[PDB]
Amino acid sequence: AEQVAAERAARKAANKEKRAIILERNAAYQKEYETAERNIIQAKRDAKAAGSYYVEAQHKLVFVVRIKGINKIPPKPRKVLQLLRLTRINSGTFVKVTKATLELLKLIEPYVAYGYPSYSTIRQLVYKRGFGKINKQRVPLSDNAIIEANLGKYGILSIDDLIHEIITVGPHFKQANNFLWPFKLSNPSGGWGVPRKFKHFIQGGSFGNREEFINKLVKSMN
Amino acid sequence: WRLVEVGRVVLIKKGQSAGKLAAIVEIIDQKKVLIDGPKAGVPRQAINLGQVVLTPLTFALPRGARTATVSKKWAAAAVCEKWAASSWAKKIAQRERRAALTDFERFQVMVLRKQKRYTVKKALAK
Amino acid sequence: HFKEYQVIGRRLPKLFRMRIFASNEVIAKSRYWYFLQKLHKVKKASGEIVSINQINEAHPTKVKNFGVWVRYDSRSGTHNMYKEIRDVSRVAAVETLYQDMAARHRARFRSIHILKVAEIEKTADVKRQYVKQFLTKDLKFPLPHRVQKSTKTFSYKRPSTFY
Amino acid sequence: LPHPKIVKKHTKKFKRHHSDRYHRVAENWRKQVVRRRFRGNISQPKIGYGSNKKTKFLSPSGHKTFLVANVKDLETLTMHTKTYAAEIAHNISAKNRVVILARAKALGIKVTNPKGRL
Amino acid sequence: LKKTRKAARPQKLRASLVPGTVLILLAGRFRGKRVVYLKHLEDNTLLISGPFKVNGVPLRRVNARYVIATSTKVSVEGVNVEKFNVEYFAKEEIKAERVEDQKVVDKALIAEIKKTPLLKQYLSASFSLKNGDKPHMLKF
Amino acid sequence: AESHRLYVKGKHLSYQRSKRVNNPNVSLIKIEGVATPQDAQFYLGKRIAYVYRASKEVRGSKIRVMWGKVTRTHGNSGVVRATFRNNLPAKTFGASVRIFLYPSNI
RNA sequence: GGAAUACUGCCAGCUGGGACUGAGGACUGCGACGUAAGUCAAGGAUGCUGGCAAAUGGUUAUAUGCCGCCGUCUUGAAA
RNA sequence: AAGCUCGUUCAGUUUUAUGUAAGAAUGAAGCUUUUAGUGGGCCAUUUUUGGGC
RNA sequence: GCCCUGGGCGCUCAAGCGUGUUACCUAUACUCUACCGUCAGGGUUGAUAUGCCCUGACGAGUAGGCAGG
Repeated sequence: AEQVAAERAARKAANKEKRAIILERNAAYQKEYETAERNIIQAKRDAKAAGSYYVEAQHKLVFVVRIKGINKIPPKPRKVLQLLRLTRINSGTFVKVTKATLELLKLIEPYVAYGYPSYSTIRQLVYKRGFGKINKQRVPLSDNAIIEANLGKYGILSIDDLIHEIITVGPHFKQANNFLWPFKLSNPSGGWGVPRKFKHFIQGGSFGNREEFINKLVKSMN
Repeated sequence: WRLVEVGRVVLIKKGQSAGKLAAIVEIIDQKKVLIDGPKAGVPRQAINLGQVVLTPLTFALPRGARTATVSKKWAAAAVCEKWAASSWAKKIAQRERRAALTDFERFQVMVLRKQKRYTVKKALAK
Repeated sequence: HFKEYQVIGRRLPKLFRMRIFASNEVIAKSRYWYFLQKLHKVKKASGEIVSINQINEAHPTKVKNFGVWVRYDSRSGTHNMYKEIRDVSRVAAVETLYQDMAARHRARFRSIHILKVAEIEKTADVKRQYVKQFLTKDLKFPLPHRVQKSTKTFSYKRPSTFY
Repeated sequence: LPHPKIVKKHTKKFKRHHSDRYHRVAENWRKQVVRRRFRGNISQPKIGYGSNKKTKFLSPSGHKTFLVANVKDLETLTMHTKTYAAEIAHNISAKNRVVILARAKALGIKVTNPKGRL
Repeated sequence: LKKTRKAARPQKLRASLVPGTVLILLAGRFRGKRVVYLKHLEDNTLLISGPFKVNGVPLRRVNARYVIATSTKVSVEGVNVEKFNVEYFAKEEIKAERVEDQKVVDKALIAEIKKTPLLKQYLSASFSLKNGDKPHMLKF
Repeated sequence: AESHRLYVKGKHLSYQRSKRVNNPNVSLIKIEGVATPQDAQFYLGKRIAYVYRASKEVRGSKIRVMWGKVTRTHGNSGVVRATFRNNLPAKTFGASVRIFLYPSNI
């Protein structure tokens, strides 16, 4: 029959059109990121030159990783971790920054480490350990069609779209975070560094808010 | 008896500047001193005595001399020529060359050693 | 390896300013917040850190007899202490003071407060003999009983400690 | 050929705990420190030792052993000669063993235990 | 069997192996002998010559991973090695061609070897280790 | 030449282990002259051969040899981990070993 | 006045050394190369070569490196 | 375990209301009915009791 | 700050003490992969079946309960 070639040609044309759409979207996202970083740097330069202090915006995205085992965990932190999908050790997920969540991290802070990720780390995680949740099953993200089918209605049709939504904390942050399976992370390649892991980071420990150092820690744990 | 003093030339034992020559410009304390070596390219920085070995050579240097003054005094003193004539520098160069010898170069060295040994043995007793 | 940072705050004004020495900006912010409670009554949620910037030595190529005023919380209260240290930079001078305190008084980063650091450009101003001895004219002294790290397990020459 | 490495997982056959010390205790495995799987003690058989489906029951020669005691049983393997090998029961007399071996050779079926009582 | 997607990409030789380079064999009857590289064969072996007239090592196929490279090089442009091929070593006692071809090959290389002083005797001497040797430090 | 050696000599210390647990699947081999892991990096992937003599004449000779390989460095003293298709007997603790120069890359 | 350099972070930059893994089983799927045929590192290893009539390996004894009497009992897991 | 039927309803999870209409965040149901067993003390902790316990 | 009165060998510019900086040792912990099983989802017959399969997760445990040999 003539279907064998006709269907192949039609699907190839549709895939080519979708590829061009994704390419233009990715180019726009990259241009937006570059412009935002350049504008931030220019604003800092202007503040420094004008003899006035800078008013950096609050960190709207944080990442939390489980650092302690299940044993002897008090019930409240254990429930917090369970509701945060931080069940097994060395696992983490992105969470929106709010007082409702900051006060939650305050309780699990002794048993978790968190900070402010970056575009490079988020992209690396999504590309390597990025696993999607479909029909309650764990499906690795390897094709743009897989993500598009589950989040097409939300305007997400590629891995780059998912990364852009996650980093920008856009309107569909809830759905993007839920679709992503909790990240399975190995122990750091270079080790935790400090001789005693179970201590506050600000006093030579590990657990606690470390801001940019979380990006370095994740890459070693990736 | 080698003594630490301003203008004393030293050899760095470990670090990116290991194997290069520097001079003590100003002593900081019992264990740390300030050294420089513009000719060798080592940046002006402080170093501990444990990481540096004092050479027997010495030259006059103004206290707290800057990089330009240190370089000018080093060039004027020509301490580099004295260092090369020292047996220590000769041994260092010999070790470097010997480690850099190729297999064919080593075979030629063995042949020359046998040739020299023949004559040396013939020279004995006589 | 410490680092010098300038941290200011105003509880969202007077713009309280002080110098904080820490290995990273995160520790510097925590130390600034802790010192805020001692200086006055302020909380972290009250405002925000207006600006934090690392301060580099103007010229890390000159030996300076740093005069440092340090207050530490000993096992029986806190006492004001003053010391002079000969070094090339403030970052190294404060680290040396911290190490000396930990070696003797066993005071560490947790219970040490840095008040002021200032250079001394005139002789006879340093009242500490251990620094005063190094302020004389170009001197010379030996390094007896020097040793060498013998990588080889065995030695055949009976090494000597001469320098 | 389709005879990949067959990993036995645990070649050593399990033995009943303390059976060596006491004669009356048989070597047949039976459940009860062993129950607590203490360090340095015999391992307990469990679901971890399950053999792969694609290689279960396969002999090292890569063929299943099928017991045969009549001409019809041997002929039944004519379709499955590629996978099933013949095996003569110990109760078969030598008189029928010759016929069974001849039929197996003529139909290409390998005999796992030839030369029996011959 | 599924259509395995594994193309037979041509072998890539390390930059330390160049025609006319002096090779050292670590395995085989000629282990420790010095040999001269000539041509790379389609079978991923290295065509080498002693030469036979100098150290007795004939033309043989060898594996690169068992050969230590050396900086010493000699001219090998005048030797027509195109005649030799993988089929030249098949067997399915010395063959007559094995002598004449070896002599012809060595005739176009003995002069080059003699051009460099002490190179003939250097090749005639088998390489061997000695007490205190540190191959990792040595450049070979 | 009097010396025909073509392999770097060494010694066998003990298998990879803990305070009370030892895994014979990995053997710690010490190479003479090596001092730091950086130097030992060159010996990675080199075949390790152990030679011992037996009264009985085996199929090929009176000599029996085990064919192993190098895996990775170990410790700060330059020790390198060695793995063999058949683990060496524990009686050879402290015995010498042969480390060949192939496969090579220099 | 000028660069340089330490440090931080990025490279959908390059180039190697070493360790384990070969799991699926005629093509259907997403991609790159190409003007087209076709090729590809693209939903899981292929190509070549050498040694072999005891080959590889199994049970067992003995010696080496490390580890280590039973069921019921009070019930605080216990002697 | 045993029927229904709602796919959503729930939480040892976290702040403003004055304990909540929460179109605040995060994670991801209910009534039944009969059916085996279940009557311990203790390590640390909490409330922080007095003169050893 | 430390001393005096108040695991074995040994260690004394420690191989003792406090602290700072790198590397290394390895749990059944963690990360990648091979296999058994349970649990969950799905393809299946104009015949390919209490079967042939694809995908994911999970694997401690006395009494007790259920299932399969």
